[PDB]
Amino acid sequence: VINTVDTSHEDMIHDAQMDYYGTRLATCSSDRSVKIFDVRNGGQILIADLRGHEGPVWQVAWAHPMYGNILASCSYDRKVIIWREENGTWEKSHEHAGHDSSVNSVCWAPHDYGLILACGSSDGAISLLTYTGEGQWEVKKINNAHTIGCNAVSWAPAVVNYIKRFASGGCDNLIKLWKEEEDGQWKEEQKLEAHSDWVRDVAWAPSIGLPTSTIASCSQDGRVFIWTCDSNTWSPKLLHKFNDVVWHVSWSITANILAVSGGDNKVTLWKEQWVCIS
Amino acid sequence: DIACLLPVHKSLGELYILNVNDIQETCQKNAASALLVGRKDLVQVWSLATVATDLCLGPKSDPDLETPWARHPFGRQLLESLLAHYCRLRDVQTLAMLCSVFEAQSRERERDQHDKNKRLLDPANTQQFDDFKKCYGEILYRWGLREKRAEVLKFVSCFQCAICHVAVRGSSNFCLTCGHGGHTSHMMEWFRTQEVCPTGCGCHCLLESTF
Amino acid sequence: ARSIAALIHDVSFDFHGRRMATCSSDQSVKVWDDWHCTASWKTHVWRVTWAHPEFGQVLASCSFDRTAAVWEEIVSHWVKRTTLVDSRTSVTDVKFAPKHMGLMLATCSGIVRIYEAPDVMNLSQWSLQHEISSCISWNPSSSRAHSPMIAVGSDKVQIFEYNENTRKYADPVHDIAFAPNLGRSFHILAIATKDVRIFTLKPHNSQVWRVSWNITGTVLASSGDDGCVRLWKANYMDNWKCTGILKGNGS
Ligand SMILES: [Zn+2]
Ligand SMILES: [Zn+2]
Ligand SMILES: [Zn+2]
Repeated sequence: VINTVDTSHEDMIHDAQMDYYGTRLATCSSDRSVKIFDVRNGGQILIADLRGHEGPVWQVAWAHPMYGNILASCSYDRKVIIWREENGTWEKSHEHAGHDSSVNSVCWAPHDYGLILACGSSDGAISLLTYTGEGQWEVKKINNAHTIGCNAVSWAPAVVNYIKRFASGGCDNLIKLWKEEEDGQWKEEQKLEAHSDWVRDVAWAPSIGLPTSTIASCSQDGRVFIWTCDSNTWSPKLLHKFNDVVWHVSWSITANILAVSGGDNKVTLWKEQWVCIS
Repeated sequence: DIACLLPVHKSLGELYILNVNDIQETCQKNAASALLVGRKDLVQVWSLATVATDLCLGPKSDPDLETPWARHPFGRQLLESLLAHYCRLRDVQTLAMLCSVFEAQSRERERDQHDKNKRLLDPANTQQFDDFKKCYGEILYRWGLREKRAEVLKFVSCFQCAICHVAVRGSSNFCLTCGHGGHTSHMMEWFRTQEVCPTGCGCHCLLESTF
Repeated sequence: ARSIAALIHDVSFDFHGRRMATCSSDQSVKVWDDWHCTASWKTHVWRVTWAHPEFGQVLASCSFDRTAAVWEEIVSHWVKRTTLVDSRTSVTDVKFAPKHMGLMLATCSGIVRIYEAPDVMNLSQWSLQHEISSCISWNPSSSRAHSPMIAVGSDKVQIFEYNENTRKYADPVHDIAFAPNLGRSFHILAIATKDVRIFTLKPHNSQVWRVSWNITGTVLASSGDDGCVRLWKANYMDNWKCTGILKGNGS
């Protein structure tokens, strides 16, 4: 169906991620606010309006309800504010400002790994806020992650302890796949370099059990690359060369349909060669 | 809402049933549910599974007794081909549900090899089947059918009561503030009307536990 | 009256009176819980009586094979965690002790094998903490001023009380039953013999059979060879009097 949700924002929207259950929608805009709507049963109810950022908010990401309904937001103010429910109202439970530049991407770790928030900032460093309990977060910043600055971070589904890995896409014209060593430190495992411009979004395809890890990335040049791992070997396959800049890429729940949104103010859905559905 | 573009349907997940006690009955119920939904290929696959999962086809302990139905082409080869086709279609729901249905039923080196060959699911590929089951449970949790998710995940390879004064061995509710508790049904019945602790300690257990 | 479906050697209620244990003449004991047989056991049963529910749904069976089987709750065909087969002679009856005195079972064969289980959760071990050498009756008194007492009948009633100072217990009779006290200062004794006898202990015209006391120990049911289950009760003068006659066949 169609659920036209009036954003009621004071500026242009930047992200819109719905909750895990598919009942609540959270959006962010340049007005330095992140108001969380309720879109249950085709409605537009403002559960809570949040204003704690000193600048525009780029991306938001809901957390798994198994660790509670928690929303994290990364803004231009080089600070990441983690919002949590407290007796039915949203409040800023924790704030992280360990980056010297604006944080552009935040994505919660898979529920199997735990409650880890991977923040990718433009300073070139990535920080992972691991929840140690009792309202205490442990930050293991990976300094100098990107040559210029990381613009996208995407976790990978739990595949076999757990070999925690995620894909980072920044302005270094390449994608860095980070692996969590047994000691605890995070080091790059493999570097993927096929884009000719700044990488804007990376989205690891959710794994359903197929022995094939799939990575979808988009860059500033307008090219969308699909990476597959049949080994740690990745063979990119150019999905399409869009006319304008491509902003975000998102996989389906079964990782068969990829949602590609670019600067042409259009949204395209691609299904497997890759053929557009829209 | 673009669920029509996905290989997983919420209606199919809600309509599916799981009972390890009787596999043919659950397979027939799943076939009926697929017919109600309208997916003919699911109907054919479920009827084939209904036929191929009957207890009359039980693998024998002795390898020399007969050829196990898994080694029969309509056994593992059918199931392997169906799993490959549904992996190509990326149908997580059907893959995991079929794996659960077929796993519910399920000289020394020769005996071990025979035990390996008598299973309609690959003993060396159980990690993939467990991954399918876990991912389908994740999708069911996404939909909200927690009971269905728990039922599917069951096939993954990996004090005295203060009301009736009967020893409690099963489900029990205990208040953390005061410490008096008993049978779950007894507490449900008692607290549906009153709000004071049955032991008489004066604790308002509803205001002390609920949240 | 209502002849519900079921030769039952002995039929007894549990504490709640919602489940009935019946010992058939074919050496079988069934838990007839509209009483429909919900269990089958093949026993190893002269008498089958339940235990207190807080101690578990334990049924004590006294057999003629010089043993006193105790079938413990393991859910249906209950598994014998314990087997009190140490009795030299056949156990005439097996009646559990009152819940206040712990898990004790009496098998008045004459050796009163009072088996005690220190571990309530693990009753598989039966310890003959006491052994005093037809009918076994337990005193339901739980008073601090009333010491526990064990009664033994011979086919004629002797009450052995576990004295605190020494920490040790110290017409043919068919069945002896002690009425529930409910705070009484005296005990009423009912003994099955050629004539029904009632006696007070204050600190059918034939061979009688297993008479029982109601939950309050006021109305009495005494059965004998006459085939009629006569109901008895007290009177305005605090004396035993007939209160009614019930027909076994249901007439
Ligand atoms: Zn209490
Ligand atoms: Zn209870
Ligand atoms: Zn309480």
